[PDB]
Amino acid sequence: SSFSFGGFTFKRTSGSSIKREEEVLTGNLQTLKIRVHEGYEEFTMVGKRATAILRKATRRLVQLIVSGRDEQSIAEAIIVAMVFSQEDCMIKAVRGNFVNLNPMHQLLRHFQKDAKVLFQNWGIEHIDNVMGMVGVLPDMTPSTEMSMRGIRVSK
Ligand SMILES: COP(=O)(OC)c1cnc(N[C@H]2[C@H]3CC[C@H](CC3)[C@@H]2C(=O)O)nc1-c1c[nH]c2ncc(F)cc12
Repeated sequence: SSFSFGGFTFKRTSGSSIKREEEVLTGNLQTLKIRVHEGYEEFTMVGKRATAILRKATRRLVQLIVSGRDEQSIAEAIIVAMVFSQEDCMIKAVRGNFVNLNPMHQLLRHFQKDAKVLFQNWGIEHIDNVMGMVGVLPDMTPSTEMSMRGIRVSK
């Protein structure tokens, strides 16, 4: 019922997903055969320096409420969460850029080396402050009115 990904312990708290094979095309026109998970699911991500709740749908991050102890702790959490989403956005953030050995792990290893194109192409939004949380910009700078799409930073 538990698994591990990118140094974070994932534990599904709700929802279901079925598997289906899909051929995607990274930003560098490289073909990858990923197993796409269909359905809405919620997860706990537990790490040594960061924790998060992650709601996702089929190839879409619905929301990520993350807390951490520093900027790189939140950055690692967000990187893992966005690679886990399986979003076409993230697949296309492979820019430049071939990846050498799981496709999902290839993407994580790639985006762990640097998430600039990743963050920079994810998308930003206005926060309504209805959760009393803080937003995070593509550069990991805090903000009180804007945040990367679906990402919220708690304490
Ligand atoms: C019962 O299996 P699960 O469906 O539910 C817990 C489930 C299991 N293992 C895993 N393990 C995976 C994850 C991610 C990549 C590897 C590293 C950890 C590993 C693998 O794919 O082989 N993932 C899920 C899973 C549920 N939803 C998902 N959405 C997207 C997604 F990339 C995965 C998943």
